[PDB]
Parts: sequence; structure tokens; C-alpha cells
Amino acid sequence: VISRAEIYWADLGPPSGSQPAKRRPVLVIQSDPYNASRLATVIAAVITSNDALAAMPGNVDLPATTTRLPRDSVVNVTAIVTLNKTDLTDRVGEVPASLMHEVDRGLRRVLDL
Amino acid sequence: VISRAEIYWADLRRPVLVIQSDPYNASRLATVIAAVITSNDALAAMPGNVDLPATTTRLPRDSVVNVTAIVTLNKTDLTDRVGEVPASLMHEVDRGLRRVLDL
DNA sequence: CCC
Repeated sequence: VISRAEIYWADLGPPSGSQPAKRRPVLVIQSDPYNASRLATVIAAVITSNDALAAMPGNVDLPATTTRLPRDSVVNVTAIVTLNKTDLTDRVGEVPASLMHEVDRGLRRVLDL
Repeated sequence: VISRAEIYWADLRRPVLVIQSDPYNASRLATVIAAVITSNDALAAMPGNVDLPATTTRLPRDSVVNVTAIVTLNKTDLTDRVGEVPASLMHEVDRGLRRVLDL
């Protein structure tokens, strides 16, 4: 069972330029009706320890004490990936509603929505 | 110069629809977010997906914007421009994205 | 330049 705003570890694939890659935490941003459906995949935003040299308006600071990640991290709202559900076995934690609202504002900015 | 609603051929070979907004497209950001286009007619039946009749885009076949297939690509890998998705259909794409992402 |  995968839910929006949950954080998982995921393989993002081999490196290719600045494409998301390697094993990283990811934040599920796909909505729960799709998460509960027969759809094989989930959309997520990539989390990094910081966004040094990739600092975008809309990026969101995630305190370690709020997410259960080992360190303070950042949601990179311009780094979006689609992953297989069956590959999301490694559950880390979650982002609370108040902070997820900031993530949503960032995504709306990035996608002109 | 990459703009929202443009269709490009991309190595994932598939057509992709730029959904990243133009301030980010014009910035030094190295990447662009896109929705994957497919010519599998069955996917027209998935809620949120947007049907693109061949005559509405310059693609060779009837296609579908798959709003659940989102990729982030290097800008420099978007060289092969097809055209644009017209405003009317882009509004449907936006609605689909809002549904899929709870936005 | 899907099946």
C-alpha cells in the first residue's frame, strides 16, 4: 500500500547527465486514487541531502525530525520520476500535511498548474 | 529554447510533451519535466490521459498523453521538435496532471 | 521514430 506524501528509498536507474539516478529517497506525489488502482507505477519527487548547485524556487526543506530520514533533506520539485510500485519496498517515513502543502505549491509553480 | 506544450522526440525513442513551466525552461536549470506520449489506443481509456488525434498534432499516429508517465530529461537531449499541443488540449493535460498529482 |  503506497500513499501520497510517503518517503521511500528507490533505484532511479543509471546516470545520464542531470537526470535523476542512483539510489535515493523519493517523496510520493501521485494521488491516492491512482496509488490504489491497477496502475503499475507511482510518480515521486527526488529528495537529496541539500540542493547545493541545484537550488530551485519551490524546493522544500525537510527536517529529519519531521520525516524520520537520517538527515535534514530537500525535496527537489523539478526532479520528478515515475517508478514501479513493486519497487517501492523500502519505506522511510512521511511528510506532514503542513509541509506537503509547501511541496504542492512548489509543484504547481514548476508545472504551471 | 524549450517551451511548455512542445512535443519532442526523446531517448527514454518516444515523443514527450514538455509540461515544465517557461520560467524554469528559460533558466539555467539543466532539466525539463515531460509527459510521455504513446500511440497505444487502449491508454485513452485511463482517467486523466488525453487523446491526441493525429490531425491535431504533427505526430504520424493518433496518440495519447499519458499523464501518469512523467519523466525528467536533460534539456540538451530535446533537439528533435515536432510541434506543439494546441491550447485546448493542453488545458485537458493540465486537468489530468492536477488529478494525478492532487494539485 | 503503439502493437
